[PDB]
Amino acid sequence: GTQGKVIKCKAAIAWKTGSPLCIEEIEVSPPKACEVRIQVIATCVCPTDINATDPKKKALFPVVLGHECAGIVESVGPGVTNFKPGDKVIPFFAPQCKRCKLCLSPLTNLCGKLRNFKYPTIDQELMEDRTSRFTCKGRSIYHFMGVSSFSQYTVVSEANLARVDDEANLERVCLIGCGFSSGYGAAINTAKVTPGSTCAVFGLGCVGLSAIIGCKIAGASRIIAIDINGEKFPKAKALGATDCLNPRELDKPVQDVITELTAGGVDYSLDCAGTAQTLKAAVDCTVLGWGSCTVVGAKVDEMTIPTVDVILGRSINGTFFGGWKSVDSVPNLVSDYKNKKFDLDLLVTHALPFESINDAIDLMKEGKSIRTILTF
Amino acid sequence: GKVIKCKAAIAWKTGSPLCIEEIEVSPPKACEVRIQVIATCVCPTDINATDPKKKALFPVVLGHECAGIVESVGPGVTNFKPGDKVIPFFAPQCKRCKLCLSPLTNLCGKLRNFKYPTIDQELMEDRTSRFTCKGRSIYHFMGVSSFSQYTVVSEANLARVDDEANLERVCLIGCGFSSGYGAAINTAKVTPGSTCAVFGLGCVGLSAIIGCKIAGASRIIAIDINGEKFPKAKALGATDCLNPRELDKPVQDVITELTAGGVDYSLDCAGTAQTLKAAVDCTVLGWGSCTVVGAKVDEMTIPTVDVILGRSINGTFFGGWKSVDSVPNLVSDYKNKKFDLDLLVTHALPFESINDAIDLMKEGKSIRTILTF
Ligand SMILES: NC(=O)C1=CN([C@@H]2O[C@H](COP(=O)(O)OP(=O)(O)OC[C@H]3O[C@@H](n4cnc5c(N)ncnc54)[C@H](O)[C@@H]3O)[C@@H](O)[C@H]2O)C=CC1
Ligand SMILES: NC(=O)C1=CN([C@@H]2O[C@H](COP(=O)(O)OP(=O)(O)OC[C@H]3O[C@@H](n4cnc5c(N)ncnc54)[C@H](O)[C@@H]3O)[C@@H](O)[C@H]2O)C=CC1
Ligand SMILES: [Zn+2]
Ligand SMILES: [Zn+2]
Ligand SMILES: [Zn+2]
Ligand SMILES: [Zn+2]
Repeated sequence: GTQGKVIKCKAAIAWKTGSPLCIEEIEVSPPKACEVRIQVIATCVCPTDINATDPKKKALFPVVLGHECAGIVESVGPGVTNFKPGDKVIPFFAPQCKRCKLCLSPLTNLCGKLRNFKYPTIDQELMEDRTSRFTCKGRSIYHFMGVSSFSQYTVVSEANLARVDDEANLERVCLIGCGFSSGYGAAINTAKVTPGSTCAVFGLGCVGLSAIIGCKIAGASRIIAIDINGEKFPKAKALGATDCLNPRELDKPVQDVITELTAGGVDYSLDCAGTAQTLKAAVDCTVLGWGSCTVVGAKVDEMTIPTVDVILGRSINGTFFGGWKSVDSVPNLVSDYKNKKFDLDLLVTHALPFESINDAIDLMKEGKSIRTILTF
Repeated sequence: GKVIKCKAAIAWKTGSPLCIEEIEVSPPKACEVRIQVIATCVCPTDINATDPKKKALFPVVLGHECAGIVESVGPGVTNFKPGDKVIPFFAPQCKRCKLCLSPLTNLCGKLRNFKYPTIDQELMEDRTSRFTCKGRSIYHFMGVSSFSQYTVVSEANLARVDDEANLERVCLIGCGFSSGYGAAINTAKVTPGSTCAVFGLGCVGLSAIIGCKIAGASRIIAIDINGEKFPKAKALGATDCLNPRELDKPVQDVITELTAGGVDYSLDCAGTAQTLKAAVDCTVLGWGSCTVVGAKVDEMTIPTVDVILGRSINGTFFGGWKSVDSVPNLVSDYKNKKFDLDLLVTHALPFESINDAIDLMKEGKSIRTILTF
C-alpha cells in the first residue's frame, strides 16, 4: 500500500477467451522510471473490452482488461516530477509523448509510441522495458491497451495520463476516459461539422449519443438519428436529434429514405455502429459534390466503395479517440463539464459493486444499457 | 440556318469499329453554338463505348477532346460570333442551376445520371438530336461528339479562348491535361515541400506530375509497368521511377521503405484493382491522402483500420475546375509558358485514319495522337 512496496488487492482477470471474468487477489509492483501507480476509483465496461473475449478475434491471455476510468495517484517512479500523491487523474489508450514528428503535427493525434498498426487492440500489452507489473498465483499477467482498469491499483506510462481539476467528480468524469471523448470529438475535430449543416448518426449508444451532443454544439440545424432498437430514440431526442428512423420498420433502404427527406442527402455522416450495412449506408446517404463520411465504430475488417461515388464528390475518413491531442485536451473537457457545457449524467443507466462486473457485461451484451459505473 | 453536309465517325453497334460516313448537321437553336472542329484526340473513354462489357447507346457519334472555331450561333446568343476560337467539354457550368452557384463543387444541375455518366447528355436541351444519316437519327456523346467536321453543343459546354491560341495543341485542355493538372492542384490539394506518388504515366498521369511540380512538391515518384514511359516522366518533373514488374517486393512496400514511412499525397491515374490498393497503402499514417482519377473497375476495398489510423480517400471530376471560368485561364498560362503541352503529343494522322490511331493506343505505344482535317 505504501511507496516502494508491492500491493495486494482485488481485480478481474481473463484466463482465456470465450469465458467470464474471475475475481482474484493479485500483487501490483511499484512504479519504475517514467511510470505512475494509480488507485482506481470508478470504472466502466466498453464494447472494446468484451470484444477481447470473442474467440473469432485476436487477443492475449491471461490479461487484466479495462480502459475507461478515473482515479488518484498513490506513488510515482524515480525522476518523475509532473505528478505527486493526491493528484486526481484520467488515463487513456492514446498517448502523447510530445517528442515526435506525429505529436508535432496539427493534422493528427497519433504518436510514435504506438507500434502495431494492424491490430492496435493487442499493442501496449507490457511496459516499456517489456515486463509486467501484475502477478497472480505465480503466473505473470498481461496489461491491456496501456490502461488495465479492472484492478484497484494499476501502473501506467507518463505518456498515457493527465492531471485534472482537484474538485472533479471521479464517479462521472471517468466517461472522458474513452466513450464520451471519442464521439464528441469525432463530430467536432474529425468530421468538422459546420453551422447550419445537416447530419446523420448511425448507432445510438454512448458513442453515438456523444456525437449528437458534438453536432449540436457545432451548430447543425438538422440531426437524423438511426438505430434498429427504437427504445434508444427518446434519449437521443433529449440530446438534440430532430428526426429518428428504424431500418427494421422501413420498406426501402434507410439511405434512400434519408436522401428523400433532405432532397439529396446530408452534409456529414458518422457511423457509430460499424456493421457492413451501416458502413455502406453512411456513404450512400451523403450529398454528392461535397458529402463527407466519418468512420467511428468498426465490427468488420473492410468496406467496399463504388468508384463513381468518389469521382462524383464524396470523401471518406475516420477517427482515433475523437481526434484529441490527449494530454493537452482531457483537462479542458473536465473543465467544460464543471461549467455545465454538457451533461454526462444522461449517459449513466446503472451502478454496481465491482464484484458484479459480469452482470454489467451481460446488460451491455443485451442492449439494455448505455454505461454502468463500477466502484471498489 | 443552313444544313451542313460533312463527314463524321459513327458507331452503329457494340463489338464493331467506327465507320466514316457522310452526315447532315442541323443549325443551332437558342443557347447553342455550331463548331468547326480543327483538331481532335482519342481518349480511352471513347474506346470503352464499343466494348460489349460496358453500357452505351447506339447509333452514336463519339469523341470529346478537341479545339476549334465558331461557324455560326443560335437565336439570341451574344457571347460568341463566327471566327472565335473555342474549346468544348463534358463538364458543364450552365450558370442557371443551384450547383453552379456553390463554391463547394464543380458539378452542375444539367447532369442527370449519376451511376453511368457515359450515357448522359446524349441529346440536346429540348431532347432532340442535330445529326442525321441515311434517314436515321443519331445520338450525341457526353455533350460534345467531336469525331465530325462540324458539331453542335450547348452554351453550358464551351468557352471562348485567346485569339492567338494554337488549336493543334490546346485541344488537350478539352479533357486529358485539365483532368490530371487539376487533380493535383484542386482535388488532392498538394502543398509546398511535400512528397507525392503518381501511378500510370499516360497523358493524365504526366499532367498530374506537371501539377505536382507547379504546386511546389519537393519529391515526385513515378510508377508504371511499361518502362518506355520513363524518359518523358523525368523530362516533366519526376525525381524517382519504379517498375512493379522488376521488383520482388510489392511496389507499395518499396515506396514505404524509400521514404521511411510513405508519401503525403498519392494519385491513381491507372485505375486497376492493384493500383487502387497500392495507392492507399503507400501513404503515411496520420494524414496520408489518396485521390482517385482513373477507374477500370467499379469498386475498391478499404481496410477499416487504415481510415481509423488517419488515411483518407477522395476523387476528381474534370480536375475540379469550374469549366467555363477556368479553361480560358489555362490557355493563357500556356501562352505564357507556365507549362509545355508539346511534349504530350507524340503523333499526328489524317481524320480518315482514326482506326489506326486507336490501334496505336491499344499497344501502349503512344500518349496522344492529334487528328487533323
Ligand atoms: N474510433 C475510436 O477511437 C473508437 C471506437 N469505438 C467503437 O465505437 C462503437 C460504438 O461504441 P458504443 O456506443 O459504446 O457501443 P454500443 O454497443 O452501446 O452501440 C451500438 C449501437 O448501434 C446499434 N446498431 C447495431 N446494428 C445496427 C444497424 N444495423 N443499424 C443501426 N444501428 C445499429 C445498436 O442497436 C446500439 O444502439 C464500438 O464498435 C466501439 O468499439 C469506441 C471508442 C473509440
Ligand atoms: N476522373 C476524370 O474526370 C477523368 C478520368 N480519366 C481516366 O483516367 C485514366 C487514364 O487516362 P490516360 O492517361 O489517357 O490513359 P492510358 O491508357 O494512356 O494510361 C494508362 C497508363 O497506366 C499504366 N498502367 C496499367 N496498369 C498499371 C499498373 N498495374 N501499374 C502501373 N501502371 C499501370 C499503363 O502502362 C499506361 O501507361 C482512364 O481510365 C480515363 O478514363 C480521364 C479523364 C478524366
Ligand atoms: Zn473504449
Ligand atoms: Zn509522440
Ligand atoms: Zn476523356
Ligand atoms: Zn449549372
